[PDB]
Amino acid sequence: MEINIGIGEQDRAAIAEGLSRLLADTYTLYLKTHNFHWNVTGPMFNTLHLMFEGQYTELAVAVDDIAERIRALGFPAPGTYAAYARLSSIKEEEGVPEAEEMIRQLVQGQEAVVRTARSIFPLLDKVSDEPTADLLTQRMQVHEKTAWMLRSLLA
Amino acid sequence: MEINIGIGEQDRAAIAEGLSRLLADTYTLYLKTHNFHWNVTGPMFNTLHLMFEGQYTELAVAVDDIAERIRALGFPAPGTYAAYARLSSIKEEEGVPEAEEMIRQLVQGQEAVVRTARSIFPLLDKVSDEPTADLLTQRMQVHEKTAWMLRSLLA
Amino acid sequence: MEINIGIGEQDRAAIAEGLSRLLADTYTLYLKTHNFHWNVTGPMFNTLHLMFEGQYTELAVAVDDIAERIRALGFPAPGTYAAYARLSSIKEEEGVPEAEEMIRQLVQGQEAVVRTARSIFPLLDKVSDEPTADLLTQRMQVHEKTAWMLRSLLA
Amino acid sequence: MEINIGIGEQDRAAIAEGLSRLLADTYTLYLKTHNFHWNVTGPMFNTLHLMFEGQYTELAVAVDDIAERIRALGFPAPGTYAAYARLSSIKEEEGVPEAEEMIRQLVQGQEAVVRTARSIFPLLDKVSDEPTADLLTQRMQVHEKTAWMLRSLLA
Amino acid sequence: MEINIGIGEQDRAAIAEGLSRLLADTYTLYLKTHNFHWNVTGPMFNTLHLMFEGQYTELAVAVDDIAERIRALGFPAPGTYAAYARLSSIKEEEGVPEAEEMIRQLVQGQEAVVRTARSIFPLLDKVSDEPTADLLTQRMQVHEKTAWMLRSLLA
Amino acid sequence: MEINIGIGEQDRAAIAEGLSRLLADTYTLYLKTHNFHWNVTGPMFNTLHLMFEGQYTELAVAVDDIAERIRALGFPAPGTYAAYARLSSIKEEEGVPEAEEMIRQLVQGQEAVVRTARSIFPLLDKVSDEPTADLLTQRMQVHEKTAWMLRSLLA
Amino acid sequence: MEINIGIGEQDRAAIAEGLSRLLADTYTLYLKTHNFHWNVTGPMFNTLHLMFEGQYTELAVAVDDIAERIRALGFPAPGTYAAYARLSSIKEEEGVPEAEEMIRQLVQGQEAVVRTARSIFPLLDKVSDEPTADLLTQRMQVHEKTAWMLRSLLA
Amino acid sequence: MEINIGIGEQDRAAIAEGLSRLLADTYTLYLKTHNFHWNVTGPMFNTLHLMFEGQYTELAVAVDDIAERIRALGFPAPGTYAAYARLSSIKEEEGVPEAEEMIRQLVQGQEAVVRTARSIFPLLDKVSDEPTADLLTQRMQVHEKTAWMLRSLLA
Amino acid sequence: MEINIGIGEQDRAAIAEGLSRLLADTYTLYLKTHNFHWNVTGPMFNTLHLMFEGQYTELAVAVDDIAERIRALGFPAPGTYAAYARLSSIKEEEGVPEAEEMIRQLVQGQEAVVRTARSIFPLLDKVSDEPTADLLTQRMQVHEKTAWMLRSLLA
Amino acid sequence: MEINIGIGEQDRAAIAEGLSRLLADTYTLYLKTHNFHWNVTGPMFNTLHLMFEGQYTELAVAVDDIAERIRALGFPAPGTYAAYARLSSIKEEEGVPEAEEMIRQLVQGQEAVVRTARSIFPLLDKVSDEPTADLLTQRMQVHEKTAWMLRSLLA
Amino acid sequence: MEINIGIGEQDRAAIAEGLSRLLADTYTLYLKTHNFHWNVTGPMFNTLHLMFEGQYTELAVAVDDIAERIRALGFPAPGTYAAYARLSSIKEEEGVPEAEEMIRQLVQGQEAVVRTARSIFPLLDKVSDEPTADLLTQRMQVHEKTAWMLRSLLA
Amino acid sequence: MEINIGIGEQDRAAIAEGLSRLLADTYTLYLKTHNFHWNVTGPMFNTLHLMFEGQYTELAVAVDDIAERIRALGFPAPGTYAAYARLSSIKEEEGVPEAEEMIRQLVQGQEAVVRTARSIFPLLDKVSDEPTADLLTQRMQVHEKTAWMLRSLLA
Repeated sequence: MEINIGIGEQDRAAIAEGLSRLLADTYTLYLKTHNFHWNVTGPMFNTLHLMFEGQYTELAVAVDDIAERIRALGFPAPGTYAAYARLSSIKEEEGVPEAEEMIRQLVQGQEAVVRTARSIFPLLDKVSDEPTADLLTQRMQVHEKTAWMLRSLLA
Repeated sequence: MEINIGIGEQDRAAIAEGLSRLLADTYTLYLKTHNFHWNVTGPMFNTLHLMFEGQYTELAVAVDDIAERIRALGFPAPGTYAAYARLSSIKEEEGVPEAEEMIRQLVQGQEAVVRTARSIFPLLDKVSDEPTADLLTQRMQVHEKTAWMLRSLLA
Repeated sequence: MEINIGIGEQDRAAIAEGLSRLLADTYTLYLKTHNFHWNVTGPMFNTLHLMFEGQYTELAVAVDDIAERIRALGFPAPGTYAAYARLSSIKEEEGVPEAEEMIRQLVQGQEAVVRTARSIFPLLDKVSDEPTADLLTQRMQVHEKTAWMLRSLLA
Repeated sequence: MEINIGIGEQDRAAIAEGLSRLLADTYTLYLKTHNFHWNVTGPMFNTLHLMFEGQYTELAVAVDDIAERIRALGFPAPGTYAAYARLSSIKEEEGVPEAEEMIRQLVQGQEAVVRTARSIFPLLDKVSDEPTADLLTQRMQVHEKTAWMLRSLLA
Repeated sequence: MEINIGIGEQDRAAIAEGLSRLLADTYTLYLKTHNFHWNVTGPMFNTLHLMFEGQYTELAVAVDDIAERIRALGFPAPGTYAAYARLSSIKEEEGVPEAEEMIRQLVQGQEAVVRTARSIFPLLDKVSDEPTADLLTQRMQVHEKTAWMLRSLLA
Repeated sequence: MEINIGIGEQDRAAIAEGLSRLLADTYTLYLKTHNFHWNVTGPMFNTLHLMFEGQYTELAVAVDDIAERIRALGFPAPGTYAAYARLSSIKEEEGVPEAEEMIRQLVQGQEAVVRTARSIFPLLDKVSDEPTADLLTQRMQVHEKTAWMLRSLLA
Repeated sequence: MEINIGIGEQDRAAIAEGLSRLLADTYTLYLKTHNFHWNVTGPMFNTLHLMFEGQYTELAVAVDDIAERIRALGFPAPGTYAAYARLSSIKEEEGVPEAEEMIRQLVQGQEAVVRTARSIFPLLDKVSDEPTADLLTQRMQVHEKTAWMLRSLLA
Repeated sequence: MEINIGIGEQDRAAIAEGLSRLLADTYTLYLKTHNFHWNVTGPMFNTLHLMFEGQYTELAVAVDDIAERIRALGFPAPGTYAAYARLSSIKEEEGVPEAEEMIRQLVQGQEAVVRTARSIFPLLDKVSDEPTADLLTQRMQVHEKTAWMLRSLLA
Repeated sequence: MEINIGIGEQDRAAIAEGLSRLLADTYTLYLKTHNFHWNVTGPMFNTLHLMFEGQYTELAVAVDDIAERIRALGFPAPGTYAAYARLSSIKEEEGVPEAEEMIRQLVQGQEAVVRTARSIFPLLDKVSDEPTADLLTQRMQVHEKTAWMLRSLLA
Repeated sequence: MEINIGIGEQDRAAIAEGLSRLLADTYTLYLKTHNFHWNVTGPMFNTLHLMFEGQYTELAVAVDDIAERIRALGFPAPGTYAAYARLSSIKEEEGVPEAEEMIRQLVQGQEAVVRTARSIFPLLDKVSDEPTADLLTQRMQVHEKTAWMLRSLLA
Repeated sequence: MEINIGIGEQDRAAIAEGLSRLLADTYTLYLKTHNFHWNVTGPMFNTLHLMFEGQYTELAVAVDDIAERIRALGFPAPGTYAAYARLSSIKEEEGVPEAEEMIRQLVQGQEAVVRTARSIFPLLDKVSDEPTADLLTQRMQVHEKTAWMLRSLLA
Repeated sequence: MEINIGIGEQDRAAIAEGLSRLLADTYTLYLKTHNFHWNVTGPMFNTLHLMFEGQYTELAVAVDDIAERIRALGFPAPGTYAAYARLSSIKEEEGVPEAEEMIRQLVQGQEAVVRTARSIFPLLDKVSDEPTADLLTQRMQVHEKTAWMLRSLLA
């Protein structure tokens, strides 16, 4: 069946490309936070184990919201290590850093996701894709809130 | 008591007219989804019975949200067979189609509501009615997602 | 697959014809109660807004219960504006009446549906259909309770 | 301690005999549906595994209800293989049918239970035992609804 | 506002009279059960304390269901020590019986309400009050089940 | 087994006598409030029906708490229409008054229970019984709050 | 840590300034609604006590959402009587008005917050801060709906 | 599809054979427990009625666990009166024992299922089937706990 | 309607005057704790953010309990910035102090509320008001527990 | 940080010393009840196993409430076998008594805790500590209710 | 702090190496199950979307249980694309297979993970690590159940 | 009644002796953790107060599982300060250690319970008591997981 939601094929494919990067960054942050949750140590273990659990639990939902938006625009949602590594703008971390470096990286992750989100809006201004704009707007709100809480731990 | 929400009377009347149409399309789709939930048969009875239940349940909430916005703008919400049939752009189905054709009509229902939502946006760009704009955007998001799920059944 | 529930096909069609009138009446009362919920104003707004919401919530379920009984007898459940307008004995209200008149029209609604339920018990006395009789009895119980609560407001 | 619930020893013993058969048929249908739940296969596995789960879960509650009604009349509830075999009018399936055949057997089982229920009403239209009559009506309504949904799968 | 439910004044008044006696018996049983809940002692304290709690908590809900049927019929529901003492057929226990005598009196209290409900049916066999008939049926069901669990303890 | 809770037997019998009068007054208000819930009419039906429901639901818990203190003191809790009529200081309403009169009677009822509770403190100053004193205090708190809400309706 | 969320310091500070005024108006409406909840009397006590409870409960959540947006932007959230009095545009009520005047002031309060939200959009017109714009939009949605329900009581 | 879980076809069938005797004993215990729940009488009625309910409720879930493991092993789960009467080692009981006898038989029932579970372990010590060994362990745990509770009643 | 709860008008006005200061202190501590929740930073952000949330959430319930006690005494509850600034003994914090200093101030706030509560008991000793005494006792219990938890952080 | 709750240090130490003895008696009673829970046998096993579970579950919360008041008073709460053996006035049972003797010991233990609580009131009359007095009063209420329930079993 | 759990460091690092491959396999099957949930199409969309959702949601919890057993053994848990790509015996799928092939790959996945788990039992035999043994037994049980449900769709 | 569960008297008594040691260490760790919950102070008060609460809460369910295993084996469960002091290997702490020392001591406690569990495996692998073996395995999993979380704070 045809897709007649008021956005053309070329435009939907361009939007699904931007959301593919958003999905990649969000998944990479998800896995990193999940990593730090398991591996953080030190006097802040109890509070960071719990904080990081709240964050990756939220990001597991966020990846679903973004993948389902791509599917609604008529495109397959990427979902492999290789696809995400190619699309992610987020530097992975292969070691076990100190808790304060874990905080600092999670802050930069949040702001990396915000950067990818903002990069997509210019595309949307020419088109009218109002649902996608609102998904970006919600992801931005969540990540900027999480950044304040994470960096507060460092002031 | 006068209404001072930052939008004048003529303009609030025009937005309510547009949302009256949205309300009529959403109600007409609700009743058709409800109709197909009762009447669908075949090997996909169970899966479509359940699927259309989730959709008409969602749409019953949506008709309240659209009608409450009309009231917040200062106008009565339409609510009769005669008013919805006059205002609706959705084609009614008086018979009992095959399951696949039920699916196909409900895809075009989703897209018909999105088209009605898109037609109201020029009016909000000339004024500023940000709450109504967000309402339209949430409806488009729901309908576009439901359209992907429905037509995936037809691949 | 044939139907062997101890009621013949033309006898089940007769029961379904009456249930289709009960359904059309129940669904017209649903949408009118829903209408009045949105549209009532005045000093009784809070209490009536809430009272009508409880009623139309109950009636969205009753609509399903009646429709599924039609399907259990082996006939399609009607589900369109034209079908309900044809089969309904409840006259719609196309405008916005004062709250006391809304109350009055809904009392008479309740008593209308009780009449239609009662119009079916002759048929069931000839044809033994004890589940359908229980359904009619439950609808009468609810509509009579509701008429008491409604008319208590006018005493 | 004596029993004075308005129904004499002889009649309670009769109604109890009917319910003993209703119980045996409901329990036989219970185990058959449970069987088919575990054992069904093919591309409708997800649907039928779930549908038959809901039915056997309901039927577990039904056997309790029926057994307690027998205890209220003042007689023991049958509850052994030998007693259910002898009292049952539903034949069990000792092998593993194909999915469509499982459906057909379950439809027929619903109808067998409905038949056993009617067989009890005459015993009641002579006496006055309105609680037992309501129990049969409820069982009849559940099994006829289930019959519709099961047979809808074979259209 | 006139009451138009298909029963009409003097019939409704007779049924209300019947239901008033059922309410008085039910409230009288509710209080006696409450009383025995507080006051029972001996090695069966815990199980009877809890069992009579289940019963009076149920009866508290039943007095509401009965009262509201009197009101849907259009008559005031009785609610004083004098109205109930006049209308009730249960003998009140002003002292503190042994546990086995409490059980025995509660059994007879159940059969007292069934007996009062049976008294009322003939008058429905004339009028076609199906909701009231269904209320009487549910109360007979509960008291008959409760009689079995109570007298089981004496065996 | 003997009772050794720091209060002699005739002193516990005097406290229990005072609490029996409190139970009788609270039960009488329970049933009067319950009566008025069923029977109130007028434009305040919905709000008084609901307000009186909250009150009798709370009072049903109160009668259990008071009865159980009598039992903890080693004396039986009264629980018959005759004992409560002998013990209570509140008068029942045998008719159906207007809603404003219903409100006024319930105000005076709360204030009557407060007085009965006050009347027991001189005893408790002679006899140390801190749990009972806290029970009286809690009932005084509830009835004074409830008096405020009721009498606000009359301002 | 630096804050890199795609908005510069001086724009973040100007936006936090506007949100501080929104927070002040929202907290002042919170306390006013809370006050009226406690203090309202007359025949509408029950429905207005409840309605204002719903509003102040919602506003308590809203002040957290607004304050946390100011924090996410990197500035302190104001939280004292003096700071809110300085920034607020709502006129406080030091007495206890009649119920209808309470409703009227709460309508004007809703319209006051909406007005303050609007005054911030031209500054998000220069810098792109979509999360803040969606917050304002949600607050406008809530207050325009609440104004409808409040005004309706005065019709 | 090939079943490739590291157990050979003949070994799985011998495991399934063992599990099938377990299922038969559990199901026979389930129905005997259910039966005794319905039929026990005397002073211990409430405590045993409830005790056996918790037991049969647990057993209803165990039969599902056993059956699903047989299917995980690639074999049909048995599900008839005949297949269970043949595989079960549990003396069925066709009358109504005194409560002490009922408790005794249920104790032997527990130990019988334990004996059957132990009889499968030699087979398990020659084949790597750790999940099946875990299922036997959990069943042995439940039945030995239940044995203690039931025989404590006879101390 | 006249208030007859056993306390004269001027004696109630004096109790209400003391509870009005307790309310202003409790409310000022509410806003300060809320303020500190939003604005605290450093390595104890997560733990203090959460702890202060639990506190301001509790205090919001407390201000309702105190304000309802004033209404039960027959006087209006204060509820403005100017009333609370006038009646409060707790000074507000207009800046953003260090985490340690926030903790210290909240310890001192708890202790200030205990002194205001304590200050009211001499009036209650002259005027019997046991409910108010219980209210003050409960606030003292909570603030003393909270003070332990806060000052433990500084050991 | 200093403690200023209006009680001097040696006076708090005296209250804490009383509460430490209450804690030790509550904990000793907790473990004894827990032990009897596990070990009781005979025809009352089901009812006493459950009753004792209710009791030890309540006492576990009590030991927390008592310990936290000691901490609010500024002193360490005891918690070792040696500390409780020293401070406790309740003797432990090293064996396994007959059920009737378990009930007796638990009655005695309830009354033992009441006595320990009573004994702290002279101190509280000389130094004002209203929270602790309330705690003692609640403990006395709970243990007096429990002693009624327990000793009713021995009548 | 040193680790003294009865398992030397050499043996712990070897169990950790095994558990890391299990984690990498469990994670890869997690993301692949997640990927197919978003991307499956055709007439089995509803049933598979849901069935896969249930699978990856379970798998998300399994990766936590596994990573945390690694931590309890005292080693870091891998958590990056490179580490899982390196350790994973599960084969990536970079495109969009037909529904039947998705089912096929997921059966393979379940079996691969059972393979990795079985591979580790030698170490736990040599050692005694009963907690890790129980984790592998639980994963094998889950994945063998899932393979049954998946492959049943293809029968 | 005899005990026949596949293990002889002498063998079970030996298992009950080792589980008595396990119950004593587990109860001793429970009280010690509970003590440290009340008594810990310093900047980690909040996280340790909460972490120790989750642990003592878990252990309270453990001692029930161990005591009931002993009962199922046919032996009385030990339950006194002297019994546990005799059988326990945990060193009791009579002081109030600094927070870091409390953590260290609870680590050692976890490891101590593991030791007692391991010591039981040689027995029972001479018998075949798999329920007991699985009980030991569950406790080892919890204590080893908890030991990781505790020692992470000391890193």
